[PDB]
Amino acid sequence: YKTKPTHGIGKYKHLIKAEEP
Amino acid sequence: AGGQWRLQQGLAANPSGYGPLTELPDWSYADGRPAPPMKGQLRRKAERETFARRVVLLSQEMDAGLQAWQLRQQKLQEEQRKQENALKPKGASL
Amino acid sequence: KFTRSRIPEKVFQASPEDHEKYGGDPQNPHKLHIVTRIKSTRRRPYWEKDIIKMLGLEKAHTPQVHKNIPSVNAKLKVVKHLIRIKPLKLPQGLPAEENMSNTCLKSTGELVVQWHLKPVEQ
Amino acid sequence: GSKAVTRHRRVMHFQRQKLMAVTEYIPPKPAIHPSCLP
Amino acid sequence: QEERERNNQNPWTFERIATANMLGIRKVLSPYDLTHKGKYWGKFYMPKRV
Amino acid sequence: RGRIPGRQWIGKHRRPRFVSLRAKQNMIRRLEIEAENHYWLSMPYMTREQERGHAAVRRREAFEAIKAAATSKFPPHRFIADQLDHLNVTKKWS
RNA sequence: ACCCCUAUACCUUCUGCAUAAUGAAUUAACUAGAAAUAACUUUGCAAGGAGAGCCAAAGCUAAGACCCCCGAAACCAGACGA
RNA sequence: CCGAGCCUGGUGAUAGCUGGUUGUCCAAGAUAGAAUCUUAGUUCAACUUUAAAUUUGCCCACAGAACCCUCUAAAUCCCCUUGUAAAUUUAACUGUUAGUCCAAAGAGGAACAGCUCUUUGGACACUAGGAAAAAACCUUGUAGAGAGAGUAAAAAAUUUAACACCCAUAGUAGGCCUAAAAGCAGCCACCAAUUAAGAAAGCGUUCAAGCUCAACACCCACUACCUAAAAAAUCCCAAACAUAUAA
RNA sequence: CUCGGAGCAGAACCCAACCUCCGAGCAGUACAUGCUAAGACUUCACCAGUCAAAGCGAACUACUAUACUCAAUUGAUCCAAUAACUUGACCAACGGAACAAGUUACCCUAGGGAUAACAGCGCAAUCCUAUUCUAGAGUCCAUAUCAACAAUAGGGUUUACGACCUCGAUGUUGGAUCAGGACAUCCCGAUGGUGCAGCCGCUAUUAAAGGUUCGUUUGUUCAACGAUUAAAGUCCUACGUGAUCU
Ligand SMILES: [K+]
Ligand SMILES: [K+]
Ligand SMILES: [K+]
Ligand SMILES: [K+]
Ligand SMILES: [K+]
Ligand SMILES: [K+]
Ligand SMILES: [K+]
Ligand SMILES: [K+]
Ligand SMILES: [K+]
Ligand SMILES: [K+]
Ligand SMILES: [K+]
Ligand SMILES: [K+]
Ligand SMILES: [K+]
Ligand SMILES: [Mg+2]
Ligand SMILES: [Mg+2]
Ligand SMILES: [Mg+2]
Ligand SMILES: [Mg+2]
Ligand SMILES: [Mg+2]
Ligand SMILES: [Mg+2]
Ligand SMILES: [Mg+2]
Ligand SMILES: [Mg+2]
Ligand SMILES: [Mg+2]
Ligand SMILES: [Mg+2]
Ligand SMILES: [Mg+2]
Ligand SMILES: [Mg+2]
Ligand SMILES: [Mg+2]
Ligand SMILES: [Mg+2]
Ligand SMILES: [Mg+2]
Ligand SMILES: [Mg+2]
Ligand SMILES: [Mg+2]
Ligand SMILES: [Mg+2]
Ligand SMILES: [Mg+2]
Ligand SMILES: [Mg+2]
Ligand SMILES: [Mg+2]
Ligand SMILES: [Mg+2]
Ligand SMILES: [Mg+2]
Ligand SMILES: [Mg+2]
Ligand SMILES: [Mg+2]
Ligand SMILES: [Mg+2]
Ligand SMILES: [Mg+2]
Ligand SMILES: [Mg+2]
Ligand SMILES: [Mg+2]
Ligand SMILES: [Mg+2]
Ligand SMILES: [Mg+2]
Ligand SMILES: [Mg+2]
Ligand SMILES: [Mg+2]
Ligand SMILES: [Mg+2]
Ligand SMILES: [Mg+2]
Ligand SMILES: [Mg+2]
Ligand SMILES: [Mg+2]
Ligand SMILES: [Mg+2]
Ligand SMILES: [Mg+2]
Ligand SMILES: [Mg+2]
Ligand SMILES: [Mg+2]
Ligand SMILES: [Mg+2]
Ligand SMILES: [Mg+2]
Ligand SMILES: [Mg+2]
Ligand SMILES: [Mg+2]
Ligand SMILES: [Mg+2]
Ligand SMILES: [Mg+2]
Ligand SMILES: [Mg+2]
Ligand SMILES: [Mg+2]
Ligand SMILES: [Mg+2]
Ligand SMILES: [Mg+2]
Ligand SMILES: [Mg+2]
Ligand SMILES: [Mg+2]
Ligand SMILES: [Mg+2]
Ligand SMILES: [Mg+2]
Ligand SMILES: [Mg+2]
Ligand SMILES: [Mg+2]
Ligand SMILES: [Mg+2]
Ligand SMILES: [Mg+2]
Ligand SMILES: [Mg+2]
Ligand SMILES: [Mg+2]
Ligand SMILES: [Mg+2]
Ligand SMILES: [Mg+2]
Ligand SMILES: [Mg+2]
Ligand SMILES: [Mg+2]
Ligand SMILES: [Mg+2]
Ligand SMILES: [Mg+2]
Ligand SMILES: [Mg+2]
Repeated sequence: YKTKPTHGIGKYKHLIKAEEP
Repeated sequence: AGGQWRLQQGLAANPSGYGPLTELPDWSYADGRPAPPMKGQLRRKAERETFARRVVLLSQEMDAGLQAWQLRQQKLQEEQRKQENALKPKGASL
Repeated sequence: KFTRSRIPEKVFQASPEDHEKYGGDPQNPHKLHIVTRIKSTRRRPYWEKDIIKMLGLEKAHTPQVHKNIPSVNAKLKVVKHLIRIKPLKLPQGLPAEENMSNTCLKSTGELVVQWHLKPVEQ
Repeated sequence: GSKAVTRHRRVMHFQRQKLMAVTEYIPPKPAIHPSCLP
Repeated sequence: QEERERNNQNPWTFERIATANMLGIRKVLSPYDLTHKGKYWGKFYMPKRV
Repeated sequence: RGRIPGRQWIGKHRRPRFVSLRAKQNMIRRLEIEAENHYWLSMPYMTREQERGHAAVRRREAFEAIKAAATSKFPPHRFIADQLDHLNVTKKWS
C-alpha cells in the first residue's frame, strides 16, 4: 500500500532495461 | 458587563451563577422558621452531586486501571525467571 | 474535497515555554478534563456533530468531566475547535460520601468539597 | 461558480479573509528608533 | 523573505493555523493551502505573506 | 449609482466585505482558546497500553441494562377494578 | 385614538414568491377519502375454530382500523334540422 | 360558434395535466441509484414512519490493503480499546425519486455566467441574531411566562513622483573602408600629452562644425534608488467626528 | 441509444457531461466445457451475471493436468419448430409493444416561464475606450500625428451565450407626438501642443446652459444621392413612448 512503509516493494521494471520499440 | 472581571476574581462570569446572590434562600417566615428550599436550588444541588460522583467514579476507574496494568507488568517479570531453570547442561562443556 | 483533518502529532508536543505559560506539570499530568462546548455544531460536518453527542456536550456552556486518556483525547482532538479544555483541580482532594452534597465547581476549574455561601473571616 | 484558478483575483470566503488579516506580518518595533541613538 | 519569517512578531501564522485545523479553518481552505501556506491564491503569488 | 451585478454575496462579481477591528479580535480570542486546548491534550495521564480494559466491566454492564430494557417490552396488566369503576359514571345521590 | 418602536397579506405552485406568478369584491348556504389482501389491536373458544361449504404444524371466529372533488378537445349509437 | 351540424344517450367518457381538498393539539420526518415509447409518470432499491424481536451499532490502537505510472495529494477501507446508545432482524405501509447557493478536488465553456455536469462537506426548503434590505455567508438551534443577567457573530482601511553644481586643451581628421566616415555609417586597435579628459556614453553635421556625459579643480549636492489614473445614461446619498485613560 | 478497457475518479467500493480515448456483436483448441454440492461474490433494486472446496464418475504416476484460451464477444417472457435433446430476432429504440409513416399556417385541447421567440437580468468571448510598453512610420526625429507584438483597467451601445422573472398574455419593426438623461462634444465657449506664418486643419484638456435642416428612392433603422447649414453628434431610456396614433 502507498501509506505503508512496504510501499514499492514489488517494483521490478526499474531493474530491467527499457525495451520499448 | 463585567463578565471577564468576575472570572479574574474566581467568581462566575454570570452573577446569576454560583454564589450567595443566587443559592441563598430568597425568603423565610417572619417568626424565623426557614423556608423550604427553592426548586431551582434543589435542581442545582442534585446536578452538582451527580457531577461530584462522576468525578469520583472516573478517578477510581483510572486508579484501578493503573494498578491492574502495574500488576500485569509485575506478573510478566516473574514468569521470565521461572523458565530459566532447566536440566544441567552436559556434552563438551560438562 | 472537504474531508476529515489529520492533525500532526507535533501539534500536541508541549514545549518548555508552554508549561510556564499555562502552569501545567508534564511529570504530573492532570487526571481529568473539564470540557465545555463554546461553539455550535451547526455549519460543521456531521462527524463533529456525532462526537459532541458522544462527549455529552449537547448543551453549550455546561461543564463536563472526561478522563485524560488517549482514547478520550482522540475524540477531543476532532472537536477541539468547538470546546474549551481545562484541567480539573482538587484543592481538598476527591469528594467523600460525607461531603457529596456540598460540592461546587468554580470558574477556575477547582472543585471545592465545602460550599458554605459565607464570606471568609480572614 | 468560478474555478480554483481564475484570471481575476477571486473573492475569498469571509472566514478565510479574516484569517489572512489576522496572520499578517508584523515587523519588530525597537523601543528607541535607531536614528535617535548615536 | 527568510528573515521576515524569522523575526515575525505575529503569534499567529497561516501555516500554524491551517495545518492544525484551528477554528476548523480547513472547511473554508483548500488542501493545497497546507503547502502553499497562504502565499498563493489561484495563479497569484503574494511575496508579502509570511 | 453603485450597484452590485446580480446578487451581492454570490457570483463572479461580489460586494466586497472588509474585516473590522473587532472581527480580528474575536478570531484571535478564539485562537487563544484553541491554543490552550492543544497544551492540555499534550499530557495524557495514562498510555494506550495502560488504558486498555480499565473500563470494560462498566461498559459491558451498561449495555446489559440496554438489552434488559429492550427485551422487557410487554403489554401492561389489566385490572378488574379499572373496568368496574366505569359504572360510577351513573352514580347518583339517594 | 394617533404620534414612538417592531413587522415584506393569504392560498397555491416552486431550487427559491412582498413578489409586478396563480385564485379570491363580500356575505349566507351548498361543495371534495368510498374497499380488499395480509398485518396489528382487543374479546371468544382452543388442536381445534366457525350457526354444513372454509381454514388449521396455535390456530380459528368476530369487531375496530387504509384508499377524494371539478375540468377537456374527442369517439360512437339513435333522433331532430335546407 | 362547421377541418365538419345540433340534441339526447353510452357518460360520473378519459386525462401521467391544472385547480381545489373543511375541527384542535403533539410527535418522528429532506432521502445513493436502477429499469422504463422512460426522464411532467411509475415499480424496485435508498431514505423516512409505526409495531415487534434480541445484540451489538457508532466513534476507532497497532498490524494490514499493487504493480504498471507524471502530479511520491487531502483522505478512505479495516479496526480492539475508549467515549457513548444505539443497531440489526421480523411484521405493515406511505411519501420523496423535476434542487438551490457556498467552500473544496475536477470536467465542459471563454481559468464567461445567478452557466452546465460529478464528488466531499455545509447551509436552505424550520427558529433567532448579524453582513443595510437579504432562502444558500456568519452566529445559534428543542420550543412556555418575567418590566433579570452573562455572552455569540457583529463597524474599512488607505493618499503617492523637486534636484546637482562646475568644467573641457592636445598627438589625431588613429588606421582601414569610403565620393566623403573627422569621438559618434561599418571594420581593427582602444595606446598616449598635460596635475587632469573614453581613439568617445548620449544628441547633432551631407562630411566637418556645434551642444552634453565620463575627467581635474572647487566642494561636505553630506538625494529616494520600494509604487501611480479615469467615463453612463430619473437624483449625491444616513447625519457626523481626527483628543478624557478597553470597556 | 447495448456491451468492455483507460482517464476524469491519484490510495476500499461507488460516482455524471451531446466529456476525453481505444474496442466488442468473434475466433481458436477440447469433446468429462460430465454430474453433483459447502460457503461466497454481484455492476448500487429486480432480472441477470460470477467464483467455488468436498463428493460421484473420469483423467493421471511426462503434460504451470481437475469449472478450456479470451476483456466485451450479447437478448427476458409468450409463442413457434422438434420423438427427444435442443434451436429460433441488427426484438441494435439492444429489460425487447406480435404487426402502424408523413402533414397541418384549417387546426383543437390540457398544461409549461419546468422550455424557445420579445424585453429585463447574468456574462463580456465579440464589440468600444483609456492607459502602460517604445519596435516601426512620419526626410532627420518613438511620443505634431499614427502605431505592431504585448500588458493593466473600464464601458454594457453590437453579435452570441445562459434559461433567472413573466405563456389563467410583459403586444413586435419603422414613423408621428412628446421628449427625460449620459458626455465618450457634431456646432457655439475657454485652453495646451503642433511638422501652428496667415487663412484652413490635426490632437489633447475643460464645458451638457443652447442648438443639432429640408427632400428623391426604399416599410425601413441604415445607406446612396440633391440642396443647405455654425453643426446636420454618439448612446441610454421595456431596441423611451401603440389604455396617444399609425
Ligand atoms: K453577483
Ligand atoms: K390559489
Ligand atoms: K399552476
Ligand atoms: K418580480
Ligand atoms: K415571480
Ligand atoms: K401572469
Ligand atoms: K408523465
Ligand atoms: K565616423
Ligand atoms: K426502448
Ligand atoms: K456569455
Ligand atoms: K409569456
Ligand atoms: K443638449
Ligand atoms: K416610399
Ligand atoms: Mg468549484
Ligand atoms: Mg440584485
Ligand atoms: Mg417598519
Ligand atoms: Mg421557476
Ligand atoms: Mg422574501
Ligand atoms: Mg403592487
Ligand atoms: Mg399576486
Ligand atoms: Mg402559472
Ligand atoms: Mg364573484
Ligand atoms: Mg376505507
Ligand atoms: Mg378497511
Ligand atoms: Mg370547476
Ligand atoms: Mg376508436
Ligand atoms: Mg353516427
Ligand atoms: Mg328553401
Ligand atoms: Mg350552427
Ligand atoms: Mg376525471
Ligand atoms: Mg395521459
Ligand atoms: Mg419535530
Ligand atoms: Mg419499450
Ligand atoms: Mg423521474
Ligand atoms: Mg463506518
Ligand atoms: Mg468496532
Ligand atoms: Mg411501498
Ligand atoms: Mg446553478
Ligand atoms: Mg449536498
Ligand atoms: Mg419541494
Ligand atoms: Mg434582519
Ligand atoms: Mg434554549
Ligand atoms: Mg583624438
Ligand atoms: Mg573613426
Ligand atoms: Mg556621423
Ligand atoms: Mg568603440
Ligand atoms: Mg567636436
Ligand atoms: Mg562632467
Ligand atoms: Mg442622504
Ligand atoms: Mg441608521
Ligand atoms: Mg482507481
Ligand atoms: Mg460510497
Ligand atoms: Mg446486489
Ligand atoms: Mg473437486
Ligand atoms: Mg432501454
Ligand atoms: Mg443493463
Ligand atoms: Mg406488452
Ligand atoms: Mg396558407
Ligand atoms: Mg380541428
Ligand atoms: Mg390552448
Ligand atoms: Mg425559467
Ligand atoms: Mg428543472
Ligand atoms: Mg410577444
Ligand atoms: Mg433574451
Ligand atoms: Mg420583465
Ligand atoms: Mg466587464
Ligand atoms: Mg523611424
Ligand atoms: Mg520629433
Ligand atoms: Mg482586456
Ligand atoms: Mg441593456
Ligand atoms: Mg438550470
Ligand atoms: Mg394576471
Ligand atoms: Mg419615434
Ligand atoms: Mg431631450
Ligand atoms: Mg469632457
Ligand atoms: Mg465629465
Ligand atoms: Mg452657447
Ligand atoms: Mg498656439
Ligand atoms: Mg420599443
Ligand atoms: Mg403604454
Ligand atoms: Mg410602435
